[PDB]
Amino acid sequence: KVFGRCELAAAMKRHGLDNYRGYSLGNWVCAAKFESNFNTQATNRNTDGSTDYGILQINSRWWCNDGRTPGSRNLCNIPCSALLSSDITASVNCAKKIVSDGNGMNAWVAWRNRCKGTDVQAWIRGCRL
Ligand SMILES: [Cl-]
Ligand SMILES: [Cl-]
Ligand code: NA
Ligand SMILES: [Rh+]
Repeated sequence: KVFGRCELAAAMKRHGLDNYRGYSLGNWVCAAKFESNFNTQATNRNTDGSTDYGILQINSRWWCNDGRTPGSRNLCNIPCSALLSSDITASVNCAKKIVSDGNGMNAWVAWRNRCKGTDVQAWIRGCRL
């Protein structure tokens, strides 16, 4: 599914990301735009053999099992395929574990490089929430 900006903002708010670990909703919408272009089916193969999956490009080296990332963990205890669903539940619940682990949203390189310290409020302008 390719979400609209306000559509994803509303779903992320429903699934409890607004101010989760102190990150306003706009941080999560900005991260999803630059990670996945709001496409739940986005995948990126890394040169290390891991793959990034879904709306928040969650990586198979640590967080999900894809059966093809040798030596990897599965800390969200999910198949990576669950992170590509139209239903953002699995992505959001894993994203909550990632952002809670110590480096906060810096775990998302696109958030660090493109969203962090910017006017992230802009991403929820015009949305019903
Ligand atoms: Cl893909
Ligand atoms: Cl694996
Ligand atoms: Na893995
Ligand atoms: Rh939902």
